[PDB]
Amino acid sequence: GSHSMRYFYTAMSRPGRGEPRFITVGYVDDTLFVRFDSDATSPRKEPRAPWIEQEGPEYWDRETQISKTNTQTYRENLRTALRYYNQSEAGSHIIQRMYGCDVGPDGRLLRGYDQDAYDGKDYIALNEDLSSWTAADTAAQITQRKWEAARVAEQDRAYLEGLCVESLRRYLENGKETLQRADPPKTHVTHHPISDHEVTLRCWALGFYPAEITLTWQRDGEDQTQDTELVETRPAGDRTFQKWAAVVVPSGEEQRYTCHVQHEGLPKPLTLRWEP
Amino acid sequence: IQRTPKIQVYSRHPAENGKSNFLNCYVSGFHPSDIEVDLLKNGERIEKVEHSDLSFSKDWSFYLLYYTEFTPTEKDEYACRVNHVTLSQPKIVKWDRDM
Amino acid sequence: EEAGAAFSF
Repeated sequence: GSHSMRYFYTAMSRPGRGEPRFITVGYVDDTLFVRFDSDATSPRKEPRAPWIEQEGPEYWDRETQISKTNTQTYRENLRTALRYYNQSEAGSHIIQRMYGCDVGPDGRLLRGYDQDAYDGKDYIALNEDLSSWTAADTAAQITQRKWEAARVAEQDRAYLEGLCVESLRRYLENGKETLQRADPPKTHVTHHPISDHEVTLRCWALGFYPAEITLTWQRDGEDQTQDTELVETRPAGDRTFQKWAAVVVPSGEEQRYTCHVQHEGLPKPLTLRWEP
Repeated sequence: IQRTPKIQVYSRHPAENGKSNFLNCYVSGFHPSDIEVDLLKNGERIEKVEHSDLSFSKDWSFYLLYYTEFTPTEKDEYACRVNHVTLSQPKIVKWDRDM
Repeated sequence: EEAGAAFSF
């Protein structure tokens, strides 16, 4: 399959309750592999997957340092967003960063990211070309100016194209047994009468990895997008995910409906009905 | 500025009376990050509940998993109690094995 | 592996 590696920063100011909290999580696809949290008793990069444990002592010291430096920078950043947006020092604010790389099956770059958000709205994003920025407003334009001035996009591209893809390839190899295994969903259709004359068919998918899945109800072979109730894909706790789609159908009509399952662990897309 | 959590309460494995299992509360699509989550057993707060580390979706909205060891029985009613700045009053979402 | 130290806003 295709793969990705992402790092997600969250920096959260908390006036009156100490210095902003800085949190870093690193994911290969939908597996968390590494974490850093400035509130930990001893703030350090910590392994969250077995296959990253086999990284040497230097790795952890280098990676912790990056994260301790970033803690400061991202705290510098919140103070800056305060000036740039003429806000007061009494409110709690959030800066987030997602950056990383997608690789094709062959293992080379498909796309790279480096974007930030301030209080849950877009601030600045590295464009697909990895040499230009999209600033969201006049505040983030100041950052853009600064970032062009100091050849940042260029450094991202050297990373996104070199280290990102190379470490991602080493990770997928060391964690081959899990990272390159797709677990198919276990599927069944449940039948819950509601009125005398209306029933709930719910299509389940359980125990699948990765998270990406398509679940669709059809009536006489037609999409029922607007009659279908769809829950967000949810983690089980054992690395796997769950999802359901549901339709409310009239009684005696359960056989006009079919559930459609698409997922990367399945050779064929599944068609399933309600069975007695 | 602010986004309200979505709440799902469900078991790690299909529910079966007298078999130990994990109880989950997945709060997601929310912003700001601060959030209070309790798992309830017949009303009373379950101690020593664990959560995942904070992350967020493509849209920048956070998501967390809270979870506890549990053995479902007939009588034992289970829920999740969630509070967030977007909520005037804490929100209780009940466990329903077939959901 | 992470990129080196991130840059100021």
